[PDB]
Amino acid sequence: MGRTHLTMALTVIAGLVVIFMMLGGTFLYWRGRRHHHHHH
Amino acid sequence: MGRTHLTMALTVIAGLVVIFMMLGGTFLYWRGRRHHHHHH
Repeated sequence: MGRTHLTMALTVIAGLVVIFMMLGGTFLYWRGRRHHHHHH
Repeated sequence: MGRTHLTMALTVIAGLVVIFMMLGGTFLYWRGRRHHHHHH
């Protein structure tokens, strides 16, 4: 192992980030969306 | 013999995880705790 372990490690890091970002942007967006029935 | 970049990398991974977990457990917990609508 040396440079190949970067593939797995990279996926883990990216996975978490995408979750925190997606979840945050999704939750906040969803909440606001339902908040107002009219168009933005 | 050789482990330095693991420190920084470890922090990043742990940081994200803690966020996804804390945020999720906090948000869900908060919502359930005070399900009552907001007044502000």
